Amino acid sequence: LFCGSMMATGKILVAYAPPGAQPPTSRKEAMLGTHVIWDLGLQSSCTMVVPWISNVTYRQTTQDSFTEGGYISMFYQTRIVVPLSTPKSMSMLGFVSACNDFSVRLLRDTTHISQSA
Amino acid sequence: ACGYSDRVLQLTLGNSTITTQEAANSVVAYGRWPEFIRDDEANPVDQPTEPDVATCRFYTLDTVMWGKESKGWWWKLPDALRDMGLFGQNMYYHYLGRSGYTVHVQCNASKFHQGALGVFAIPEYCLAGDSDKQRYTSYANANPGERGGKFYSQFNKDNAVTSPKREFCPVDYLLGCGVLLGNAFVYPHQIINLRTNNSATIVLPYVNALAIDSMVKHNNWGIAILPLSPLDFAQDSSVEIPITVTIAPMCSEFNGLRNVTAPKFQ
Amino acid sequence: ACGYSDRVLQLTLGNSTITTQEAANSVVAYGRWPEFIRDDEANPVDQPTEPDVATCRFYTLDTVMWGKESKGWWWKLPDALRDMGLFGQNMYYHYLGRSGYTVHVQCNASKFHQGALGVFAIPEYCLAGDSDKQRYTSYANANPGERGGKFYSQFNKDNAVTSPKREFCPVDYLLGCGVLLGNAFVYPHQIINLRTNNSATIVLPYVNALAIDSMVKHNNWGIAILPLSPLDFAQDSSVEIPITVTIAPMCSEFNGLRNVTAPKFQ
Amino acid sequence: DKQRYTSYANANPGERGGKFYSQFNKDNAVTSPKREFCPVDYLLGCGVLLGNAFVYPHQIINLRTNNSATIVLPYVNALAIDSMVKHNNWGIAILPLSPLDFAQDSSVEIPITVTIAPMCSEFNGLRNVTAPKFQ
Amino acid sequence: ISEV
Amino acid sequence: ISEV
Amino acid sequence: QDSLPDTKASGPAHSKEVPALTAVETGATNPLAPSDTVQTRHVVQRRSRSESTIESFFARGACVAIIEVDNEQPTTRAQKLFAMWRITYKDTVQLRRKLELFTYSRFDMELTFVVTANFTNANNGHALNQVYQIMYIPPGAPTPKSWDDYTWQTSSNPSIFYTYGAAPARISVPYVGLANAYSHFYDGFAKVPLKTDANDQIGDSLYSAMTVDDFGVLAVRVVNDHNPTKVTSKVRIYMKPKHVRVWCPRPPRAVPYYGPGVDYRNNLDPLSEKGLTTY
Amino acid sequence: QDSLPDTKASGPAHSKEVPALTAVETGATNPLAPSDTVQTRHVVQRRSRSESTIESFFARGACVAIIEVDNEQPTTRAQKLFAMWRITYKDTVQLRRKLELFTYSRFDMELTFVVTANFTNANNGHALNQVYQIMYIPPGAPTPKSWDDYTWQTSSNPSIFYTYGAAPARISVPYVGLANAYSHFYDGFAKVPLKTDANDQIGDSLYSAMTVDDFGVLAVRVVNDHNPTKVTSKVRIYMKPKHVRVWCPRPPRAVPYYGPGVDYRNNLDPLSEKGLTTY
Amino acid sequence: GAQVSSQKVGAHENSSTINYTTINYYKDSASNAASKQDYSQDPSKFTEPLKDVLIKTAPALN
Amino acid sequence: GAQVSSQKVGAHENSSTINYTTINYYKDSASNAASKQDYSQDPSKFTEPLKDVLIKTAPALN
Ligand SMILES: CCOC(=O)c1ccc(OCCCC2CCN(c3ccc(C)nn3)CC2)cc1
Ligand SMILES: CCOC(=O)c1ccc(OCCCC2CCN(c3ccc(C)nn3)CC2)cc1
Ligand SMILES: *C(=O)CCCCCCCCCCCCC
Ligand SMILES: *C(=O)CCCCCCCCCCCCC
Repeated sequence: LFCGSMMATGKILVAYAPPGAQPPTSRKEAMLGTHVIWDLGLQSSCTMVVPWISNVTYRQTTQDSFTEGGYISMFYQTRIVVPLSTPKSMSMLGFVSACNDFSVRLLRDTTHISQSA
Repeated sequence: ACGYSDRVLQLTLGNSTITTQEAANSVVAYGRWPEFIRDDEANPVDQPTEPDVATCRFYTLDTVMWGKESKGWWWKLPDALRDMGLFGQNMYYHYLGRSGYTVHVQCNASKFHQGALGVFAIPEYCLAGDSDKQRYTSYANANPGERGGKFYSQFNKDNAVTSPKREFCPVDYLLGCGVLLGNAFVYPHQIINLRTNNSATIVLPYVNALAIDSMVKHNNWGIAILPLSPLDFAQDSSVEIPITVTIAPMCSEFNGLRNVTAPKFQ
Repeated sequence: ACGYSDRVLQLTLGNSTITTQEAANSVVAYGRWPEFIRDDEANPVDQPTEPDVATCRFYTLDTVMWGKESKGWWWKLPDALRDMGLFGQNMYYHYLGRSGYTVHVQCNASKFHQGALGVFAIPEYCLAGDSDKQRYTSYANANPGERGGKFYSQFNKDNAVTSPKREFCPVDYLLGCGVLLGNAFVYPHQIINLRTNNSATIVLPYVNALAIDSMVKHNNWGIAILPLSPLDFAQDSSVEIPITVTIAPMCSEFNGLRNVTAPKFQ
Repeated sequence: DKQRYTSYANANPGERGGKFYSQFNKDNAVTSPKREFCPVDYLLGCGVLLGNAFVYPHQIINLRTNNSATIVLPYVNALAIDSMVKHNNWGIAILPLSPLDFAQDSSVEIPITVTIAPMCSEFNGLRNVTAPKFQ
Repeated sequence: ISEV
Repeated sequence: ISEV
Repeated sequence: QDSLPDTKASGPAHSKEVPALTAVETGATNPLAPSDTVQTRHVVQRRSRSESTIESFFARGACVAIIEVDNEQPTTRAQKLFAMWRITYKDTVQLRRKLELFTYSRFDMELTFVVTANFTNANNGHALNQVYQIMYIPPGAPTPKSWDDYTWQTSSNPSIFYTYGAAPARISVPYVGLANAYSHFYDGFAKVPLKTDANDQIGDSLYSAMTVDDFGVLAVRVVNDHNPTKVTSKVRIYMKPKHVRVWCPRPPRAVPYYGPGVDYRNNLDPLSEKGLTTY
Repeated sequence: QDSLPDTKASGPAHSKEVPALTAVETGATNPLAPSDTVQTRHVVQRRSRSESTIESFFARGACVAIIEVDNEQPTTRAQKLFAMWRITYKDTVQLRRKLELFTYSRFDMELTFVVTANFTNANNGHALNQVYQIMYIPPGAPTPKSWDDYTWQTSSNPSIFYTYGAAPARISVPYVGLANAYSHFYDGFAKVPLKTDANDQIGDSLYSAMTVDDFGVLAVRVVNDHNPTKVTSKVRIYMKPKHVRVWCPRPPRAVPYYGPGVDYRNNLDPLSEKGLTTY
Repeated sequence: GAQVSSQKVGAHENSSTINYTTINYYKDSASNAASKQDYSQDPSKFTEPLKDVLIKTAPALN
Repeated sequence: GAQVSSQKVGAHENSSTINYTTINYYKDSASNAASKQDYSQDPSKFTEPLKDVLIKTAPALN
């Protein structure tokens, strides 16, 4: 979500690289993977789908190189352009959710809560 | 056909009409329109009071100002409307009351202004408090009425053990209740992003574990408004624009009539 | 119906998607969509390589900056894409290759910015050179790759007879090839006028005297971008905005496989 | 002494291939370990006996009988597709079941040439190129 | 029985 | 039952 | 069949339909599938959401309480010859957080009791096998004052008589709520302060608290008369919500619990440090 | 019927068909029967291969682990008040070799737990019967630091509560692999070293190893509070692969195992001495 | 009063549809085990609570 | 839901076809015992993996 002023324009590239190569440090490398060139305008928000591309049928929820998922990166395709009397710096908000093919298995306890003695 | 749009709406309830030329569609919480208690779900046996147009209409609360330092605002329902005309009278003359709501949040600015408000409708919005003392927030403090309450960037524990303030201390990134704000989006909501829209419109059903309840003892819905992205304009480091909240009770019905409830708010 | 528009487009090829909210429709060069070599037009008898999604996708070249002094930019195809991923590998491992292209030129600015870019797709864009010496531009110089070449406001003859630069000297009002720019409009084209649109989208068929050819020896299409009207903003006499060129090969097929071509580019 | 320690660069000889040994010489230099395979021939380089390797798909080039061997291989794995850079699916092992011999010349030498074709090759998950460090 |  |  | 939707084969696109662009301000999540923004093949999808059904998510016995009870000589100072526990899922954190992903719930409950015991001191002879009484005391019923007073007669209250060493005791309880659903959260009070009140203590209630006793207590005792030697016992209660239904989703608890209400006190900093452009 | 083929009556032969001669270079085993090279009578064959079916070959409970746990006073030095075991068939050799006659497998698993205990010292009084908790901790879940910390609340992890002296505990587990089959062998790595890496430790993996935790651990503790006197207990885990399917046959392990991989170290000499012409 | 249903067979022996039998022994439904055969539903009330729900290929704001 | 099959009778009493009955008590197929009635197959994929499989009375090499 682009939370800038309406007079502000811009083009952004958001991307996804499936695992196995050097994590993208430049737009040039990022371009070669799955990507969306977002154009700022009346439709405030842009969605990039990270397609299920995996060797294993199910990945682990824990960190693990054998079941790793790849890299997400964002770059300026052109740049943010504003007119005069307009704020030249602004916030971008981001959201994540699962597509209808998403599924999970083997119920476990979360590391995200605990109680002391 | 003709020229109809998502952005342009008219809402009319009772003798009140709202127009908006810059909306971002509208939300119906949980996919449920407000409805009356059906006979097969009824519990108090007494013939209900249904005040209709006199209570189911648009009451505008006092305006708040959004500035660069604003951490957030919150309201509870029915509490915010407790003094609003005949709705308030019906609420206090009856042991029981149920009501749905149309919530309309208003904030306009300019093509050169910037910022984004998250508007959330939370069922049972239990807030955290002041102290070491658990579940100690007083009734008068839990209930700000029309005035509403505010959010804070951090938790300052009410230290004076001798004469405790007994207030809520709602920290913004914890949604004032120990969870993270980013996940508040699972609640019925809209966003007022100034480049995109003037307002938010959320229709709320009556949500509770019971078909009807004491409106004076219990709030059903909480309206939380937070700056997801801070207000900004040109270079003026002290910008300020108004936010106005307007609410309408819907399908309001009351049971258990007797003398009026006069709560001590001091 | 619903709300569809000339201005809002989505282009998807392989694992790449482009969105544009401010387009001026799109051009299909000569009314012809890219297609594969049909059996009744075929010439090399060997089963072709058709890499499909791995090569027919959106490769973004290095961005150029448009400023008040910019005279123009030019690119050649396939040359600009010679190092682009698997397309480049296929191009150099095969004696023969044919491919069509979707060309997407990007340049956004603001309601208060001004200027107009002419974007032209030229079949066989033969350019003029440096010298007294006719047809002398060297291969390495005729082929800038992704980098592209530039235009000039006037012809400066490469004077050093002893060690000739062997470069092109493309004068802008002569379209770098001895004709007048105003007539370049007979070529497939679009205009990016900043008050009207962010981008240009031109779909190109394979155009040549042959059904297929050496991609390393011969460029089929030339992309020439010139400031028809100069960049301008408010009063800031040194404005600069980016122009980004993104290109996708379409219906790519290759013949004559063997060891890789390694051209000397020094 | 170190279990499961063979380095990636050593596990992967590329076109060059690897070799077998008549006996196990333990890499002794603890300070700077070679991290290589030590495949002993009669143990099929993996702790089993060579004579039972015949349960694997195979052919024999017996010089009096034939010039060559031709084995067609399916994709075999626990998954329909996988990382080719991380995991090898098939291993080709060539061993002298019976030693080379000619007339009386105690130093005979003849060439063995291996030619391989990929079949029904398909790829998924495109992005920038993998450049493995092979040094 | 109720076979479902 | 399922007698096999 | 409960398998998920098959992925559809999707090709190139040059059109006026733009699924990739949207407006989150509306309040809606953009319903996109991979085929909307990339070229996809056909996948016959066999995966299923069977283990994430509400029943499956809660279908497990969670430790909600450790009740300690002693069997020893009745002396004349504060002892543990019997113990009482207010029934709640809130003395423990793990199940509490799972249930609290939801505002309202409905379910039957399975209680399973694991009972362990041991000898306190080096030696005073031994102990014959113990039988434990777990009596449920509903709000209103007479509570025990002594380990063997008349209340333990249990003529109408439900009691379990557990024999040590036997398979862990188990019972099932119906949906017993006063409302049509259990409220995991109550933004309200049990009393309202009124202007006409004498002291202002009269109308004072705990915020978010409903009834005083809410569900009652479990009273535990060792029915055996004391040996010379003391035996300490612990009753571990495991509860499982079965035939579950839940309403209105809530954000998960992000910081440590501070008692029965939503209050927080410390470790309000759940998020690690990570550089914006660091994978 | 599953009986083998009957032997056919076969007589003398003087012909151009030569079944006795072949060429093993082709890669094939010569399909001969006794009737192809000798005169045979008719035998109505009743024997069957019923006990060598894959299911039958693996249908037996094999000891894969001995987990030792103590119940005693919590002192302040490294104790065994609880223990953890990485689930694998590889800490033992017997079942490992049987499964390793195959490259890939698929099966459900039956775990049966035999629990024995005894007194450590001459005498400090005695112990009341113990209850053991065996908690499965899937990769990712919080691991226990102490014998009675919150992790043992087991609200979502599966736990068994075993009572000493009861019939040996038993559970069944589904096919839980991330792939369509369990790989008994993996000629590969979990990471690739890349030219662009900072240290070369970053891309380093163990050869033949897949995931770090692979299947998780079983955490074992005695739920009982400690007696004065110490009790040592051992949990013996027996696993049985049921509803088995196997792919790609492999030669049996001929020399002793050296850890989780195919590595060998010593006793590389499996074959006895025997004279070429000695029966 | 026996109840018969089909198991969803994950790993299969080298041996089709397999069944299991259930009988309730108690009068109170609370005493019953869990069926675990449960119906799924639309995320819509959560993912798209709009008055005028719009189609994904069209502009969200019109 | 009772399942009935014939036992392969090895030693016979001085007393025909004998049966046994099976009932699955659990919803998860993993919980089930082993049927042990298993189908056998051709060694061919192992013993004769040839492109042109030849008949045993003919020359292996032709
Ligand atoms: C906010 C607190 O927790 C809950 O919301 C909550 C917690 C538990 C729950 O179960 C209902 C509690 C009352 C039950 C619990 C135990 N009961 C019995 C009955 C008999 C015996 C012998 N033992 N236990 C019968 C009544 C229902 C709701
Ligand atoms: C290479 C290692 O060994 C294996 O390949 C291998 C070994 C074992 C095997 O079983 C799966 C292992 C995970 C199972 C094992 C034990 N499980 C449980 C679950 C609950 C309880 C109480 N106790 N045990 C559930 C998960 C599957 C594969
Ligand atoms: C329906 O259930 C009729 C068929 C009954 C078959 C025999 C059931 C045996 C178990 C009966 C349990 C009775 C519990 C009081
Ligand atoms: C099919 O099984 C119908 C016939 C059932 C005969 C009685 C079965 C008695 C055992 C029932 C076990 C129920 C397990 C929950």
